[PDB]
Amino acid sequence: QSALTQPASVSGSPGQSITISCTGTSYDVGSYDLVSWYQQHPGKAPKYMIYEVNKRPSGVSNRFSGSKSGNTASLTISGLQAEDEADYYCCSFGGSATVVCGGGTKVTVL
Amino acid sequence: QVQLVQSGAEMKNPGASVKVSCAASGYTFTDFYIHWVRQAPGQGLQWMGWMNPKTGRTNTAQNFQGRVTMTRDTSIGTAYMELRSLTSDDTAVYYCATGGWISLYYDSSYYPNFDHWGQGTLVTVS
Amino acid sequence: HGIRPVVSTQLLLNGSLAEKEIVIRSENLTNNAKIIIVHLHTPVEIVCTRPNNNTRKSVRIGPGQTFYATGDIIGDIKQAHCNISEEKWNDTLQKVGIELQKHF
Amino acid sequence: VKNGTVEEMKNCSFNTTTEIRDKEKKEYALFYKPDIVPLSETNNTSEYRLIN
Ligand SMILES: *[C@@H]1O[C@H](CO)[C@@H](O[C@@H]2O[C@H](CO)[C@@H](O[C@@H]3O[C@H](CO[C@H]4O[C@H](CO[C@H]5O[C@H](CO)[C@@H](O)[C@H](O)[C@@H]5O[C@H]5O[C@H](CO)[C@@H](O)[C@H](O)[C@@H]5O)[C@@H](O)[C@H](O[C@H]5O[C@H](CO)[C@@H](O)[C@H](O)[C@@H]5O[C@H]5O[C@H](CO)[C@@H](O)[C@H](O)[C@@H]5O)[C@@H]4O)[C@@H](O)[C@H](O[C@H]4O[C@H](CO)[C@@H](O)[C@H](O)[C@@H]4O[C@H]4O[C@H](CO)[C@@H](O)[C@H](O)[C@@H]4O[C@H]4O[C@H](CO)[C@@H](O)[C@H](O)[C@@H]4O)[C@@H]3O)[C@H](O)[C@H]2NC(C)=O)[C@H](O)[C@H]1NC(C)=O
Ligand SMILES: *[C@@H]1O[C@H](CO)[C@@H](O[C@@H]2O[C@H](CO)[C@@H](O[C@@H]3O[C@H](CO)[C@@H](O)[C@H](O[C@H]4O[C@H](CO)[C@@H](O)[C@H](O)[C@@H]4O)[C@@H]3O)[C@H](O)[C@H]2NC(C)=O)[C@H](O)[C@H]1NC(C)=O
Ligand SMILES: *[C@@H]1O[C@H](CO)[C@@H](O[C@@H]2O[C@H](CO)[C@@H](O)[C@H](O)[C@H]2NC(C)=O)[C@H](O)[C@H]1NC(C)=O
Repeated sequence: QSALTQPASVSGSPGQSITISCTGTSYDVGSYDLVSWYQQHPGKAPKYMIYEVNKRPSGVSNRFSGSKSGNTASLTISGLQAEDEADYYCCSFGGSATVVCGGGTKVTVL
Repeated sequence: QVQLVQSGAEMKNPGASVKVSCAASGYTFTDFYIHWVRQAPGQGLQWMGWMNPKTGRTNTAQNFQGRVTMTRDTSIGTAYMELRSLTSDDTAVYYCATGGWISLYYDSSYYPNFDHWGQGTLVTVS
Repeated sequence: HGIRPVVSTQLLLNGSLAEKEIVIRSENLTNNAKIIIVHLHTPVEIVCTRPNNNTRKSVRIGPGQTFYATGDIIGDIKQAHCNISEEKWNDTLQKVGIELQKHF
Repeated sequence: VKNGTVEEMKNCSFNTTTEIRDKEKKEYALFYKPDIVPLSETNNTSEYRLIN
């Protein structure tokens, strides 16, 4: 009803770069800088990867990056490995003092 | 160092109400917002609400506004969240996470900066 | 020249600047009951804000005229405040000190 | 405001005459406390007044 939109699955071989899109509306994602990206392995909590479109927390190198243009944002993985197969979730500011998260994207390594 | 401890798994009948707990450590439970999120089995994340643990102000999504209640005890540093009128949709894994920085000068409530996460509680409705 | 009709007490906002030095004006500095107008050569930038996200609600009072009031506060409650740079304000107060010390 | 009080604003409710002058409706508004003065010395602490 109100969740964000993401592609279902993106796949790629090791050594390549993988782009995941996150598309909402003008009031939610196109209004502020507040976009975050989380990575989840099965059987555990999601792991903090990207906050505020392109900034990075501790423990994350330049393997992961982000961008935003208009009503959409994007995660980029450079130098893909076998450990990067996961689910990836996009959360953002959701309008009228709310945050909203969409259905995630399954990354499978070839 | 900073880690969030939740309660055990619960199973209830439909029409009841559940209380998920969340114990804080390291950051003394104040000075950070606390966000409650939900994940159905095999589905994506769903955000349910936030709590300002310093002053008790809580907010939640437009779908959940009649059914969720967030309270806290600051002496031991623990958060409680009640969900009312349980249905077969509501069986899910429930996560407690930190948020923005309480600052008294700018609204840091809607910042989706979930630093540390709990282990999640499975709430089963049958 | 274009005079800004700025309504403000205890400070003067968005006014004209003196050309080369801070100018201190009074009718007579001996009398205590005269407001001493200090005119700064360089301005100090002040930024003011109300952070809480108010809304506007219209109440129809009588025939065809409305009264606009505050509804809900959509978000969290924060403090309305002004900010002045500390180093520049301390420097400005020291300079107002030296051209006050010209008369004392 | 959402399960917590504000220290500056009161949630004042009052009976407005509508555009139909024999009929009235109840309305509410959030007023700043410098705009609001308690009404009198009577035995009701929940009844207030505009500062005008
Ligand atoms: C007007 O005016 C006013 C004034 O007056 C204003 O207000 C303001 O505003 C602003 C805005 O911006 C603000 O700012 C903010 O802030 C915040 C806070 O900060 C603070 O705090 C912190 C923390 O602390 C802690 O820790 C530490 C360590 O570190 C310690 O030491 C302490 O103690 C603490 O502890 C804790 O715990 C305890 C217990 O034990 C308790 O008790 C307590 O309480 C606590 O809680 C800190 O840190 C800081 O500091 C910093 O800074 C400073 C300055 O600069 C310096 O000096 C220092 O040193 C530091 O540094 C940093 O950095 C570095 C680099 O290298 C490093 O190394 C270190 O470590 C540090 O870190 C303070 O104190 C803050 O936080 C913020 O930031 C944030 O946010 C943003 C947005 O939101 C973003 O963007 C960024 O990035 C950030 O983020 C981050 O964080 C968060 C949280 O908060 C998260 O969530 C995220 O995620 C991130 O994280 C991540 O990442 C990182 C990196 O990146 C890492 O590290 C981590 O780990 C992770 O991973 C901001 O900045 C302020 O505050 C205010 N103020 C008041 C007073 O409030 C207003 O605004 C005006 N207005 C107008 C209109 O203008
Ligand atoms: C600070 O408060 C302001 C309000 O004073 C707030 O701005 C409002 O945000 C909401 C979004 O949550 C806007 O509502 C939208 O309005 C457009 C009008 O064209 C509609 O198309 C939208 O409908 C969609 O979303 C609905 C859910 O809200 C769905 O039910 C619907 O089917 C559509 O999917 C939506 O209603 C509203 O217009 C603004 N108001 C203004 C004046 O901008 C702002 O977000 C608050 N700030 C913060 C930081 O929270
Ligand atoms: C804020 O606090 C109130 C009062 O505790 C909560 O509302 C009621 O909570 C009690 C038990 O805590 C229940 O008996 C009622 O059924 C609740 N009523 C309603 C209308 O919710 C409320 O849930 C709290 N949170 C918010 C966001 O208002």
